[PDB]
Amino acid sequence: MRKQLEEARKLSPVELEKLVREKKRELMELRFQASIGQLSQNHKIRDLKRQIARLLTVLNEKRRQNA
Amino acid sequence: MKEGIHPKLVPARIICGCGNVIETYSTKPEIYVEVCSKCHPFYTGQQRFVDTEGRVERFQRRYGDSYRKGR
Amino acid sequence: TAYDVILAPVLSEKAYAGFAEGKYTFWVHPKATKTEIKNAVETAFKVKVVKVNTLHVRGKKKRLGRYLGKRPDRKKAIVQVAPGQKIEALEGLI
Amino acid sequence: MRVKMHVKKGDTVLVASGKYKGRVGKVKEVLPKKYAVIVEGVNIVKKAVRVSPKYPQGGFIEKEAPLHASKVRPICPACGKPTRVRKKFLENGKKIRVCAKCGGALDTEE
RNA sequence: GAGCCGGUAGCGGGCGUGGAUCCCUGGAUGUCCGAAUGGGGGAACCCGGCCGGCGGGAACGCCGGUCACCGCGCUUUUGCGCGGGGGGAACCUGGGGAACUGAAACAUCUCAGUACCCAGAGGAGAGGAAAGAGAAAUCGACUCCCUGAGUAGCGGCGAGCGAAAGGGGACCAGCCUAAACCGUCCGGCUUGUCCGGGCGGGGUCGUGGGGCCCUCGGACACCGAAUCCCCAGCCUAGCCGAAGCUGUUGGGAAGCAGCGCCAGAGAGGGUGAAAGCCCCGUAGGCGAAAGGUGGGGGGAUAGGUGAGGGUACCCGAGUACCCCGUGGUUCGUGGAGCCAUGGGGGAAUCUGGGCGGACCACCGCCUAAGGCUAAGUACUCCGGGUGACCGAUAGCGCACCAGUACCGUGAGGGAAAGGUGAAAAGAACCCCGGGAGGGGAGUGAAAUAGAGCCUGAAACCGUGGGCUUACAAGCAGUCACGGCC
RNA sequence: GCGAAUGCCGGCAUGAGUAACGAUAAAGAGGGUGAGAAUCCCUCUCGCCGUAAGCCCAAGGGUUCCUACGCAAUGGUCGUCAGCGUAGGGUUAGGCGGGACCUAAGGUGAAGCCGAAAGGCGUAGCCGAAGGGCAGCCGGUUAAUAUUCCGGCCCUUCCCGC
RNA sequence: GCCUCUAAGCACAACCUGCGGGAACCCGUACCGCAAACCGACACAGGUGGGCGGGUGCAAGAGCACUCAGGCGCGCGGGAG
Repeated sequence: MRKQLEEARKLSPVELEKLVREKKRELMELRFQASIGQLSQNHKIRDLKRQIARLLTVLNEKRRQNA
Repeated sequence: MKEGIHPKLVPARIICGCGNVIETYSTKPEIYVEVCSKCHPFYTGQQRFVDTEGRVERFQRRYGDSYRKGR
Repeated sequence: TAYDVILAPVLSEKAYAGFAEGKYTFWVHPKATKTEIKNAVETAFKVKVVKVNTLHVRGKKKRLGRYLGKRPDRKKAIVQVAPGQKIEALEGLI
Repeated sequence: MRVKMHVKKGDTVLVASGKYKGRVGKVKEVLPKKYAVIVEGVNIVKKAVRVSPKYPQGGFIEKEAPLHASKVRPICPACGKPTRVRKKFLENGKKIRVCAKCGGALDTEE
């Protein structure tokens, strides 16, 4: 989903902020999932981490670029 | 470093000997001094304008502080 | 960095009773202040953080043939509700 | 036989080997060239686990070792591997050219 | 270029030629400790003051940004704006600085200015245009290699120690700065006319600079990075890249046999047993990128150098020089010079002043008591290549979860352990046992290649067989003969 | 190129199946479990402790503690038992303790004095202790922890308000 | 901690005192632990800091003897002698 890469690029302020916050939370969800479905979940976890990692890398890009 | 000189450096070294001559008057000397030593100067002061001192060492000292006597 | 997330629920046996009527036992970020716990718990869960207790426990004996190791640090903490609300799903569960 | 390989999924021959009857090959590693010709293995008489019929044994065996499989078999079997004169915009296509030829052409087959 | 989610294969889930795994250059936070520096503290943990936020708000508690010490110069006001420090295997410079041992004792001496403690620069530091060398009216920075001699010589002249100039070679540039005198000057003192500190001219190379009078006189020289842009070298990723097939004993064939071939690349390794032509991106060769580094060649930026006589002298050092205590020197007490300083005396401005010849008259030499830098020898952490170098008790002790297991209070010490096979095909299942483990079947070319399982030989311990033995004295044996087999 | 250096490294024999099995506080019987139990589990006889072989605080040690399975290595043989193997589960405190405070010896050290350098010394300030100071105790409750959990009764400090 | 004044605010929003509302974090606790779990290279008869020490008997009492509780019977047995 380098496409997600794009959406990332797109957002920015309290935007990217709240977006990453929520998503991270979703990953919490995952963590709890640690003992349920799990099977197709694997990705959701590794990746999800990765993706929020993206969000982050971005905020750095964005506001650091700013100041 | 807490006593080189101030009006330059005079803080150190030296190995010192001794024997008992008779060279150019009779025979060989006599030597048996593998000894080691100190060897140094001294300290003092005056005033910028009520408030001063110095520190310093001996000679380079004396004419030096004089130098600051000029200003 | 500032991801509020700081837990993995306690599903141990005795841990249960509490899920049954008031105190829910969880595993928390090793170091998550008690007020920290009130924050995470209360905020993420829409709960009534009353008495949050905390304990840590490192691991031990796990052998790998020619050499061995002993696991990291499992951090325990337990917080109780107020009326009996929240964590529902979780509790019916474990 | 290093980060660099020969035939890919592809299909080819067995020179000094124990089959020669080359064909479709399972997979190829990258450094440990190791590749599978889907042409000769065993059974391992298996675990005896319901992994296989509760009463069981192992089936498809084919870890294709030796590197005496004579890569690529265009309308010509035993051949080496070429390169490009580009001829077209950014033309790698190190496709295989030796007497007969074959490049894996994305069409009619792999 | 088409496979991969690390050494782990296994489970349970996946991603990618609408350049996935990975290779490099740059990214981003990057927990806590550690020079640690906001405070404290048995480091890898507990405390705090300010603006920010969120939450149940205040009390509380996180993320954030923050806030040691230092000397450094600046707005000397209220002080904001730079630097260091902590490292680093061997290498380097300076500080300080040792016994053994030798002298077949051992005190001058030798080991040595060595080992060791230290501070400090680096990437190299070291040294570096001459008060030099040297006696022919002669050389001309420094450094390093050979030579110069192991002579000149130093010395209980005992053990020993032990130059230099010149020759050969590598490498080759020189520039500065107070130096009152100028003036500018601003600050001063107190004012006219000293000193202070900024800009010059001067800004001493082999000596003059300057000030006053006339010859002046109108374009090539770049550093010690001047400095800037370049082909920028590599850093890691690159890629092509010559010619063989049949047969054939064979578990194997790359071998024995038939023919065909490559080649400015018969360097090696890998391919089931020994291929130039099967694999290798190698020598054959070419290859390569916008990032990180310049010796070159080139430019430009070129700071800054670059003329002539004359004329009363003003113009690089506080210490030269002398005497006593010592270091350096091939100099150990000395006829002993020079250089370097601890101590007391205590000058000179180019007729100045030391240097050669203790010293004296001469001649000859150089111009000190400030400053800066290339290059040629150093060293090995780290990369690459190579060996009448090692093969697992030698190699680094370290061939692989060895600086750790383990001894020690600590400083500190410091092991062992490598190999099944061609590839897992490594052991279904039947049989005794609680188990191991033992017998079968399949492995298979072998399993007396079976899982520390290649080769696995000596000591030692076992089962079986032949001979031999209970009136025998002898480490041993071994010469003869005879019974046995 | 080595018997041979009380040599080095490693194996390996040797008294030798002898010496001992770590305290003269004693065991013996009966069922139970196992594949096998003098040597494990209950039960019944007996002895040894008790002012210790007591129970508790701390120190140090840190896994183990429990629960299930399990022994071939380990307990000086035994073992089906373990403080042994695998796994899983297990100590929570506004009022206990320590720090969110205090000071000693002493250490550090902004100043200051002082060493060839590495430093020595050192006010104040700080570190520094079951020495000071400080707000609960009792009954119940698990395999396991509890003045922490639960309940009962009694307080503590600091914040907002009134 | 009680008080006692400066800074200085306080003094109109400081301290003493009520009641109500509200907050109060960090590290510890399992078990051994006079010891086969700590200090001796060992399930070593050595050592190791405070705490009534239950009863009875004896002039006295943590000496003594039996015992209270609660703790054991030592980790190789049998066997003659």
